[PDB]
Amino acid sequence: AEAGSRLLAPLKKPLIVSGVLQALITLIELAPFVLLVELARLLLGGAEAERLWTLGLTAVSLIGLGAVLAAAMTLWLHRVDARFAHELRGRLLTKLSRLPLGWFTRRGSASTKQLVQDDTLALHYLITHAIPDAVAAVVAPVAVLVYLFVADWRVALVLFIPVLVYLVLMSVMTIQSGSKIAQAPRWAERMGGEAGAFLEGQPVIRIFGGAAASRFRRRLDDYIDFLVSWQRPFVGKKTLMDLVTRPATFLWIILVAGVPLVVTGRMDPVNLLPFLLLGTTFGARLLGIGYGLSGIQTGMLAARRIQTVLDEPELVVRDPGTVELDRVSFEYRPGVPVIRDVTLTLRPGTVTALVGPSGSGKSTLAALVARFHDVTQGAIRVDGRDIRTLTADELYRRVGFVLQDAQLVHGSVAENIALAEPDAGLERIRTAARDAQIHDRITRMPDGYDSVLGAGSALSGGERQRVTIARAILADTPVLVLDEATAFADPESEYLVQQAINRLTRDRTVLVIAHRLHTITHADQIVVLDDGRIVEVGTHDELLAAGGRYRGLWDSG
Amino acid sequence: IRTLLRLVPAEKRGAVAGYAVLTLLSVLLRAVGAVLLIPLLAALFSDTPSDAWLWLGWLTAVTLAGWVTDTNTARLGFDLGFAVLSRTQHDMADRLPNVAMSWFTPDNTATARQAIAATGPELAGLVVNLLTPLIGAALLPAAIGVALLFVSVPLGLAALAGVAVLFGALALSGRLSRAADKVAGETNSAFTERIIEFARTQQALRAARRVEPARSQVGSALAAQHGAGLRLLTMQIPGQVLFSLAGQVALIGFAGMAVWLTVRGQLGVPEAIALIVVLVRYLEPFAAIADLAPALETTRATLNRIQAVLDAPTLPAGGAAPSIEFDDVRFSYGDEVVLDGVSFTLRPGNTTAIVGPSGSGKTTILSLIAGLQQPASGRVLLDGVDVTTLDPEARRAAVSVVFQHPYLFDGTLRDNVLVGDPEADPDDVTAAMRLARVDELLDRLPDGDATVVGEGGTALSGGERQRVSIARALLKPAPVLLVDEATSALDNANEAAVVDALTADPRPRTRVIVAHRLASIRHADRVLFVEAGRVVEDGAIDELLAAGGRFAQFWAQQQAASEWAIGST
Ligand SMILES: Nc1ncnc2c1ncn2[C@@H]1O[C@H](COP(=O)(O)OP(=O)(O)O)[C@@H](O)[C@H]1O
Ligand SMILES: Nc1ncnc2c1ncn2[C@@H]1O[C@H](COP(=O)(O)OP(=O)(O)O)[C@@H](O)[C@H]1O
Repeated sequence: AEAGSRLLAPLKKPLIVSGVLQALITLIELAPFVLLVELARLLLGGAEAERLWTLGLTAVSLIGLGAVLAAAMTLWLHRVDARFAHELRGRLLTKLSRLPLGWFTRRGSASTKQLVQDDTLALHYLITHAIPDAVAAVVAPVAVLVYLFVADWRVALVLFIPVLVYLVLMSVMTIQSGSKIAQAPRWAERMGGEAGAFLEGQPVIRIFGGAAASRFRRRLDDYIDFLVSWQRPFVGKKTLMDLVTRPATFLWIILVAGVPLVVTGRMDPVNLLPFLLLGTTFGARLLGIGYGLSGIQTGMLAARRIQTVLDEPELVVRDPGTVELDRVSFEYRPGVPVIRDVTLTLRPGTVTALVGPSGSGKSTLAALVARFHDVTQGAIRVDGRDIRTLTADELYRRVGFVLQDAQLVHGSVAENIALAEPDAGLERIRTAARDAQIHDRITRMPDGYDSVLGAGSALSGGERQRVTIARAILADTPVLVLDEATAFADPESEYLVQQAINRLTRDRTVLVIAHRLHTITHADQIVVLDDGRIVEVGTHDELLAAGGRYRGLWDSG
Repeated sequence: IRTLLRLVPAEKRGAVAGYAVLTLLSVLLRAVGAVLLIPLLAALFSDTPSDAWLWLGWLTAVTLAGWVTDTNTARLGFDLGFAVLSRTQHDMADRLPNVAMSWFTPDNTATARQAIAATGPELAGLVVNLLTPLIGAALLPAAIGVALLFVSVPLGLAALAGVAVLFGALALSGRLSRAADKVAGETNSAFTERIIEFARTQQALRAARRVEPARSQVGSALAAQHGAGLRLLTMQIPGQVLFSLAGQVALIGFAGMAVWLTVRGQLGVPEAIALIVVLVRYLEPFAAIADLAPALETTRATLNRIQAVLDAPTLPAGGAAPSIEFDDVRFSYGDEVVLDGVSFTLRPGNTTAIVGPSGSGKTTILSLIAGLQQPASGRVLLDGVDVTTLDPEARRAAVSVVFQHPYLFDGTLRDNVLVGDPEADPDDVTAAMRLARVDELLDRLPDGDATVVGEGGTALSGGERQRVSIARALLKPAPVLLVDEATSALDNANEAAVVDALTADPRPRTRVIVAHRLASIRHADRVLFVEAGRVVEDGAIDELLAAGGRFAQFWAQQQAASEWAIGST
């Protein structure tokens, strides 16, 4: 892969050294099974006690060395992992402050939580666990096979009989059920979705039942029948595969292969001891290679997932409150326009609304004013300057937006209004709060304006939205972007949110996403989007007199 | 583990007993097949190799029995895996409809989804892959110890005593490795909490021109905290290294004692070699178990999930307008009283409303009369018949609901609405169609009622989906009808359909509503204002509105909010 290799560039050398040291340790831990062979050789030769003392002390030195290295290498690999994961976390930190804002708005992809928290830990287990375990599991069986071949190739070659049978049966099984294995993960996902619908749609099944209750049971029975029809016709295959790998069958095969050789005098008897020591577990070690390679693959998945985040494009910068939009067209993904060739212009201090039930990129069109994404074609200009050329120090003091799902920063509520202007005084913050009609709840909160806020807080959605409106009031941005969904987001707070929005919009240029048709009568220019493009434009009264799509939609409402 | 036994079907007891017997027989035809090496290699390396044939004969004559009994254990394992998969899947799918809805905290729902979905291949290969190797590699050391205690008693006692040492080393190694993984996860998650704090608050920072100071602060914090990640290596150091070192230390100890006995004259050289071979075989199953650990861990997780869903609390059990009564009913979810001091006695065939702040416990009332959750305290009755004591199949024809989330099971409009009473004639379907006003969408929809209106079939807006729900609830012959509140102002025809449901209902049945906006608070007979689960008000519509109570202020606020237009006051 290119992404995983690109991410793990600086760890090319430490991983190679860790692999070499794991190979060394694994070869050391298969040394005493050679020293026992030499011990048997000496006993057959009748060597003196001092030579056996030498061998028995070498077999303690080696198993001390292989336990000192395997804690004095995976102690070094741990701090190497720390020194790389720190430079990856501190790199993703810089990348978060340069991605387009709409990337953070979830496109249905992996969450912000998982895509860093789970993947950095999986990369930790790639570096410190998966690669060392994998090189150990790859170098153990090959070293064993080479040892058994150099000891006695004639007995070692017989070990391929169970291996050949196992591979032949696996090949016979996989080809005989190609359609089933192709269908298997898709069926798993389908029944996962069915379980999701059953669980989420529980009350209808509980209170109405009928078709809904029996649909899950029928689909589950179909899944179980699929599994049974797939696995049940291969019992004779699978059990025969399981037998030939076992240590007992290897033991019997080795003995039946060597005892005729030994008794006939065709091989020195002590050459059979390595096979009894190691070759009896040869089968159950090859079965462990797959687990290690699976661990490596699972780690590389997280490596690629973090790498893709670091490779997305950045928010580039090039080069009285008037807003100008000229022939803008935007696509979330290529070949899928959502806005196409629209055109608009807003006078200073005016208001504009986008209406339509089909969407037609109304939220997308509003978000493109604050450049949540760059327009694929056309341009947007604020006070004559193209928005591409305004850095965040100027852009978002020119354009202070408030969309749905306002996000609250951790800290004092007085600070939480003053992110756009931390130098604001207490009286200024209080006036902004009362303009936003949020002073009441803050006074109700136990510590007043000193009270802390954050992810864990008692403020509701409407209260947080009014807090964000107060923040935007302190920002003092002439151009704005707004979503009317914040109006009816909380019906209880709809009055206060309405007053706050009216206060914010009064002296400032605003562009609005409009859903409810009855909430826009005095706006200076109502707009309607359908088929991802402009269809009609005009005021509320003029559009009603025209008898166009707006009139039909209002009559429907 | 007890649960793995409890998952067995009751019919296969004569299969599980045979499995256990043939598993012990498999163990005692390879454990004896291992100890039989001693007569074999004690002749192979000795002055008389030709004696090997006899003991080789009785080694192959037990390996063949091992093959046959292993096949009969494995085929029986396939059968038991299939018949425990089917049994537990059906037991779960039967349990879940009867599970109380208080259980579906969304970690519980996530685990239930995992148990239902991901456990297909795994349960089919539980005994075949996990348990048979586990038992066959666990009993073999003790079996060899016993068979080498009856023969050559000074050594089998040492082997059986050292089984404790080796299993203790394995258990300690696994425990320390698991704790090491836990600590590594904790430390990694602690370091990067600031990055998630950044990502969540990215919009509010970037629009505030504060993104670079916050980025610098988080970078400084990460650099400051980075240096303290080394000191807690004390538990990963004795990881797999502990088990490997203990195994090889035991190996060399037994080999050294064998050589010491050889020099001391209590054993011959071929016997001392075959003893070493058997004392290597005595260790191999421990390595097999150690290799087998991760499968056991994952299966322990899945069995924990299946146990959790299986033992979830389940409801007990056992045509005019009924009378609905709450006898001082209370209910609690999470760590709060979602229903406090709830009691009433609805006169039959009336229209009633419920109002209050969202999250106050309003829909939970409908859940209680619906029978979705048993009452923690008090009694819930239908014509005096307690819903818990109602018969199971009869309870499903006692109530109807229109939910705040208009759930649709991915059928057509006709198919979705027909839920509740599939036997209704087409004219009744048309009448409910007219009453719910969804026919107005059939003027918009391409294929009429036959159009699929699933989540992927049609992007049906919340008001329109709720209208379909009104049609569905109106169709069935429920003696009790219930309605919830998700009527967004985008669809005023939805409010009109709700109004017709209150007023133009043909059938006689008690009607209860839960309402926020004006159209759904108008024509009821009484209101139960809810606040934090406590019914703070109870009275007529006019009585509460004219008295200037909480409901009056709520109605005034809603009406004033609905009257606003953008661009001026
Ligand atoms: N989270 C998202 N994932 C994928 N596509 C999206 C997402 N949000 C918007 N879109 C795209 O925008 C479209 C419609 O415009 P949108 O602004 O979503 O309308 P609305 O404002 O009514 O939701 C669709 O064509 C869709 O491809
Ligand atoms: N399955 C559930 N998961 C989480 N919370 C629940 C669940 N069921 C009920 N609740 C709790 O019940 C309260 C909502 O009850 P209620 O007011 O009747 O519904 P709504 O808020 O939609 O009107 C919430 O505070 C919520 O925490």
